Amino acid sequence: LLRHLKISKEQITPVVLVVGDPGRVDKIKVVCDSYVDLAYNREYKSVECHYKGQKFLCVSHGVGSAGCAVCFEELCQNGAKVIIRAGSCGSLQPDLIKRGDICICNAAVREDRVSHLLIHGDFPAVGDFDVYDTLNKCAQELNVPVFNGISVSSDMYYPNKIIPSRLEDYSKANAAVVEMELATLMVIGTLRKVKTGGILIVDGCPFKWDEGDFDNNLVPHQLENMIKIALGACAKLATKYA
Amino acid sequence: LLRHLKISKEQITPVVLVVGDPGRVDKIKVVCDSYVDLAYNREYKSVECHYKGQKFLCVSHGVGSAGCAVCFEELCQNGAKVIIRAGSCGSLQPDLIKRGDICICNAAVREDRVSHLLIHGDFPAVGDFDVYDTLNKCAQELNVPVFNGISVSSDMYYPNKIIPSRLEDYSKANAAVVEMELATLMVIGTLRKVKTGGILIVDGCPFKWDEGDFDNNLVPHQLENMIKIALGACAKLATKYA
Amino acid sequence: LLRHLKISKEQITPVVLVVGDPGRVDKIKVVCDSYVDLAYNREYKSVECHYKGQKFLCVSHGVGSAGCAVCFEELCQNGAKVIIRAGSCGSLQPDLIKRGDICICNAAVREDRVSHLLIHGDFPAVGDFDVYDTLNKCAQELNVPVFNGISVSSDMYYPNKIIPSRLEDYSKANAAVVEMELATLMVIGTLRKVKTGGILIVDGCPFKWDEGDFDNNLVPHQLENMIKIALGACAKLATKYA
Amino acid sequence: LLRHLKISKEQITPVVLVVGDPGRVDKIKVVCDSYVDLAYNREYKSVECHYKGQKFLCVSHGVGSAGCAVCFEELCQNGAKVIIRAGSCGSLQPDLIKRGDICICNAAVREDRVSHLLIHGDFPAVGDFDVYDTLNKCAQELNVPVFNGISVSSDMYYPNKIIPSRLEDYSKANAAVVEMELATLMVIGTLRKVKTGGILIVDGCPFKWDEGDFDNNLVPHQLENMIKIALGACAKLATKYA
Amino acid sequence: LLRHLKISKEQITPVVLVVGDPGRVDKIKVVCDSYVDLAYNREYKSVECHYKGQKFLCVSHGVGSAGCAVCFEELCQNGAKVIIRAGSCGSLQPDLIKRGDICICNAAVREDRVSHLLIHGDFPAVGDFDVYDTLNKCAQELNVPVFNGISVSSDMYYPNKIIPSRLEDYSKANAAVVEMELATLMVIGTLRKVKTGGILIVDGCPFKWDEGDFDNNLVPHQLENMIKIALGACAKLATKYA
Amino acid sequence: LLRHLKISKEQITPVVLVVGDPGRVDKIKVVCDSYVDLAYNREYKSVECHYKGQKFLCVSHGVGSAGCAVCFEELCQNGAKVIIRAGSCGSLQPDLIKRGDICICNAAVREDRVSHLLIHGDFPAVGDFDVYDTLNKCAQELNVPVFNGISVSSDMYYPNKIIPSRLEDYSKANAAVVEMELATLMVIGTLRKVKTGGILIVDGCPFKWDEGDFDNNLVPHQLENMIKIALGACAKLATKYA
Ligand SMILES: C=C[C@H]1CN2CC[C@H]1C[C@H]2[C@H](O)c1ccnc2ccc(OC)cc12
Ligand SMILES: C=C[C@H]1CN2CC[C@H]1C[C@H]2[C@H](O)c1ccnc2ccc(OC)cc12
Ligand SMILES: C=C[C@H]1CN2CC[C@H]1C[C@H]2[C@H](O)c1ccnc2ccc(OC)cc12
Ligand SMILES: C=C[C@H]1CN2CC[C@H]1C[C@H]2[C@H](O)c1ccnc2ccc(OC)cc12
Ligand SMILES: C=C[C@H]1CN2CC[C@H]1C[C@H]2[C@H](O)c1ccnc2ccc(OC)cc12
Ligand SMILES: C=C[C@H]1CN2CC[C@H]1C[C@H]2[C@H](O)c1ccnc2ccc(OC)cc12
Repeated sequence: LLRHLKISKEQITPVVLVVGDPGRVDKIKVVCDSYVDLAYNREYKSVECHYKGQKFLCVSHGVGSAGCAVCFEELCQNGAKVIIRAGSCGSLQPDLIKRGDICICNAAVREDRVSHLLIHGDFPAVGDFDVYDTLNKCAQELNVPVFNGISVSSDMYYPNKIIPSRLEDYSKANAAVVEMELATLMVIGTLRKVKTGGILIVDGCPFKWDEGDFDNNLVPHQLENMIKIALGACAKLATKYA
Repeated sequence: LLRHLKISKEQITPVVLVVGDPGRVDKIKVVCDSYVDLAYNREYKSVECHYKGQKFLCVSHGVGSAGCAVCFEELCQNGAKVIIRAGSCGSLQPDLIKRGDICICNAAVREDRVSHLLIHGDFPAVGDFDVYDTLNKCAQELNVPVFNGISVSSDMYYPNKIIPSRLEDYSKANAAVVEMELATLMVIGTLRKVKTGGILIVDGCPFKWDEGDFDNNLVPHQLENMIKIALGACAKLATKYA
Repeated sequence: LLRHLKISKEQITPVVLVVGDPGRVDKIKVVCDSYVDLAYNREYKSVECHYKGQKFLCVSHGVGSAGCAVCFEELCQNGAKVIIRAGSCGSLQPDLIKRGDICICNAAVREDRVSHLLIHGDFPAVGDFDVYDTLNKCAQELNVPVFNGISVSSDMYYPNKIIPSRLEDYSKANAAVVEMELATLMVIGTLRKVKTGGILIVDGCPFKWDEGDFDNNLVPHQLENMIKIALGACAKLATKYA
Repeated sequence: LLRHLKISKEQITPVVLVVGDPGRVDKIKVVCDSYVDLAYNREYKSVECHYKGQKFLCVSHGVGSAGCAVCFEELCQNGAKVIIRAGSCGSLQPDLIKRGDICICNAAVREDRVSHLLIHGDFPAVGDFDVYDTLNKCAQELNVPVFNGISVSSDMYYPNKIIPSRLEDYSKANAAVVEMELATLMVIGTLRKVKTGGILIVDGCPFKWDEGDFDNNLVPHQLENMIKIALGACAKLATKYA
Repeated sequence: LLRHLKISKEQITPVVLVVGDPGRVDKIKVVCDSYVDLAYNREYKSVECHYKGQKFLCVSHGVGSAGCAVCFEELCQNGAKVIIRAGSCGSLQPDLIKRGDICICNAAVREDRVSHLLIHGDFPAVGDFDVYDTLNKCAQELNVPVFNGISVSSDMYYPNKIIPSRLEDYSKANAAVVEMELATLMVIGTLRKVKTGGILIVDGCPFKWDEGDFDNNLVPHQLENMIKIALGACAKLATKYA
Repeated sequence: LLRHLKISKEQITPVVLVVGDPGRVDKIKVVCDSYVDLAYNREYKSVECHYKGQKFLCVSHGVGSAGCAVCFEELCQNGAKVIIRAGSCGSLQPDLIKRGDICICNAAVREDRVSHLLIHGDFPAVGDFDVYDTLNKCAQELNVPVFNGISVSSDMYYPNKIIPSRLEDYSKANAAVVEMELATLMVIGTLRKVKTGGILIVDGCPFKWDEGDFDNNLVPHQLENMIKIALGACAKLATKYA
């Protein structure tokens, strides 16, 4: 079995959907055509999903870059060819990107440490074009409007008052949203020859937390739509390996 | 309630025992005199422990620095005065520190990113003396031999072959062991005026993974002893606030 | 007029093709349907191209990031909406990417300085999806095989023997090719809300310069094909603004 | 003889008290039971102290990290097992830590360069627990109140107005005091398997130098008390090797 | 021939005058006693100048550090012993250094990337004394007042509003002027055992661009004087090798 | 009085000769025409020298950058206009620069920390031309051969085996010699509008310490010659202010 995911090597499928919360895996599996529970160790919950005639895993990665890298590395080392992250994020453009909007991301800010322990900082955190295109084409089929943009993947959720957060700089640089894992996924994927992407639902705006605008309200219909897009994309991408 | 731990603010006790695996919380609570299950959200499982006449929380932090910082910040922001981490680690001194040995750590290598987003790199990751002394005195009472030393807290579990891992440098520098969260705990604690410490059980040696010497075997009697020391210390420290 | 390009502000078109060598501008204009010479100052030669019913500039940027940034900034500040770089590059994968092969790049290594004087290093150098897709679809129409991949954009052409070149690290990281300007273009474009891309012809392999495998032979038919793809893409993208 | 200290190798004792000013060595020796003058070269004055039945050296290190490292390295290379620094420092918490207060430090900010030329910045500057405990227990025996905390060891005494001093950041981070050598001592000690500590007398507050609150007044009774604590600790620690 | 300069190796003279603009080479050659056009490739224009009985090349380097390094390396690799840059620059001391003033520079700020890819940042960008002395003595002979000082060689011409430009810091540090290539020249020269210098004409002040005080007016008589000084110096230095 | 030098402000002369060892001040004063002892505090010994009709101070700075900066700042803040350092150094070119050779330095490697706490790393550590010229012209008058070159000013005297020393890199970069203070002097001088220089006697070669080639033998006649050159230069420079 995989060292920490505890799934057997034979159970790794070419396409894998990753999400942060183990609870979310259980909410996703029930919208599929069927599923098989595989393993649950620590924050890493794994389920084989069957959807639109195809088979792909759904696996939880936990909160944050160092914990997710364990997950991503084990998947890449054991046969995953495509990894899509579906997650939540905060808006960095509060005039234009609002609660419940959906972002399909192509690139990310490497505000982690593990990516830098693997490759020099100059190297880009970028997703695969094809995966990105597939996500966007599924959103278009379902008539679900989306945003595209760069995510800031930051290891600091709660800022302090000594070293300024770089969020406002990145907003000024036209980064769309903020989350905690996509850059890490993208860099590990490039290093390991695994295609990656990301789709995110907006939940709040960090620049408006002092007015209670937190990440505490996933708009249920929007969340459903994102999950449909994510599952759709997985199934289409899975067709090529099947 | 706490934003992500989902425990009420009134339920935060002055002493908190933190561990990585939510499963471990359930294995610890049953050795206490009694417990009350509080919350379980994502990888964060919280239980109020009653032991030796005192009351303290036990909370899981997940794998890795960015995820644990969410936990630690919420505890520090909402009344925790003392936080002890009990965890596993890898030996960096394989001639002297073997499987199942126990290390009580006073300081850590800041091979994360969140600590650096809070305070300049020059700042030390150090535990509180008193907590460290309390842990050591509990180990002495129970006649459990221990090691003391510095932990390397690294965000990279799986190294690649491009950028060398710094583990061998840190071994040469006399770091004892390697894990993934203690530096983060220590720096947040200093910033927030919360006393911190760490006790760790050795599980393998990264320098001998090519010969199967992994972190996959917690020596059961040694693990029990460490948990007894950790609970003992918590109860003693809790007496001062009670 | 533009401060250093010396073209009038009214002459900036929404799509601009950029190339390094002022000589190349003169070789490109003659394959268009017609052209108007605009300005030539320093290494910056500007010509208005007419191709497939559309109008776009072709402008030389010179060798290297700091010099090209002057060009790119003036174009972005004065109305350019899309900038495609067509250039030469060296292979970083000599088993697979050979002389005369064509690469359509989506992202780049920021081994410059100007990008870092504009935005933190963690920020990705990424092209626009749409531009990348347009280039690839033009190559497919013309039946011209291409490679896709990340470019290392390095400010050092001639390495010395004291500080190792990072080319081999980036090859190991799966970077495809090496050139000198694309990262700079990409970052300025993101900062300025200008869509960017890159198409490159392989000319040699730096890892085989000790055996004379230099950047001194642009395969003439391959160069023609790349230029056709680049012009094709420009014309298609120009249609949206016209 | 030692290369720069000029003391013979046979004269190095297991415990060594270090101080900045060669003049201070002469003021310390006369409070001991007896002494033997050993060497005086450059700013490095060495005297063998006899106190409470034990024998330990007292050696001056000069002002600043690079000069003190020469001293510390020679002592560590030639048999020193324990090194305590006794020095002066500035308050970083002027509401709570006043002129003449005494701080027993456990850790330090590495705002030097030599420590970084020996080991990566992430590594902590931490003292030995036992030494720290011994100092604190001697202060308690003598009924001398003390502070405990982190020292900022900075190579810049006189700030200029271009690059902000980091003192206010470190004050906000709960650093207690500022001096110039302790981090250097601590890191060399960890690297060389030598136990280290630090005791410091407060002399001024850098944040109030514009109002004349300089380091120009060592409160004589407080200085005596600190020196008594330092000598006491040395003698107790020396007992273990004797 | 030289790889990118396209001049033959036999045509490299011991002294070389370098300038940014290929147009400037043509304006310089006509003030010499005679000249021979050698090559023009990309932005690199080369002419053999005959002046005061001596022979030296004049070669254009283009805008910016990465492009100029190609030029400088090829000259240093193929026999150049002395390289003087004559260029334009911006004032960083607008009270004292005005439009058209002439600066003979001895050292430079390394705000590039190629110098850092060749040697650690701590290493100084410094010119040769002798070259500097020769320039100053030629200015004195011709009765042309000059300034001496440090140049900031920055790869960013157009600053943005996210990361502050360091120009004001360097002004406060007593840097005289700003340009884009001298540091690069100086470091390559030291690495290659080639003597270097720099003479610059002031054209504007970046701190007053918001009031139109741009680099768009080379005072014609002052420019003539600088070029006379530069040619004078070249001829004197050339005498030693002839 | 000066805060730490303890000399009165009225006693600061426009030219100051600085040396590391307080003992050396006493050996220099006796070769002057006469002297007046001024102050001796810590490692800082100050004497007013009278030589060739002029008056200048000689002041000891101690070992290392952070300690010397206190000295240099106080001199620059209180009227010093010219500061020459005379010191010892190690050869980085053992084939060409031998024991007892004399180097007159124009620039330095900033391998300290205080310079970086005052100004960005890109800024050069360079001496004043005039001072350098004066030193060289005094050596020529006295028929004393000298070397000129860049000094590596490093805060680490005793390297360890974890992080490689940069000495060999700097040797390859054509640095001549190694010492511990000149860069610091040069940067403080530029910041404070004080002219600086450096003259150094070679004592050993760090690359040959494993064969006993230490800094433990100042060739007495060569040392005399250097001191004569240094005093000569001071007197000439002092004439301009007198
Ligand atoms: C327990 C942690 C959770 C908190 N937020 C939702 C999912 C988990 C990670 C995080 C997310 O990255 C995110 C969403 C929305 N707004 C955010 C704002 C800031 C941010 O900083 C890293 C992360 C945000
Ligand atoms: C799913 C992750 C787990 C893997 N190891 C056990 C607990 C979790 C974190 C990690 C631990 O830090 C650790 C223990 C033992 N040897 C290790 C060796 C290397 C190491 O690198 C960060 C971490 C080690
Ligand atoms: C005068 C400079 C030219 C030299 N090469 C061709 C175009 C200009 C820039 C460079 C190009 O980036 C490139 C092409 C092919 N192989 C290369 C290998 C190394 C490289 O390093 C920056 C650049 C390469
Ligand atoms: C000649 C130098 C002396 C000056 N101060 C007293 C002892 C020597 C070092 C320094 C000390 O670290 C110190 C004490 C008190 N207040 C300080 C404030 C600032 C500081 O910055 C490094 C050092 C301070
Ligand atoms: C096309 C580029 C040109 C623009 N300026 C004149 C010559 C070329 C380079 C630059 C010069 O370095 C310079 C001169 C005057 N003022 C300047 C102000 C700022 C500056 O920033 C690098 C460069 C300046
Ligand atoms: C107590 C310290 C002394 C030791 N050496 C002589 C004077 C003082 C400083 C040092 C000098 O910088 C120096 C001279 C000769 N060879 C050296 C080799 C290495 C070096 O590293 C900083 C310094 C050297």
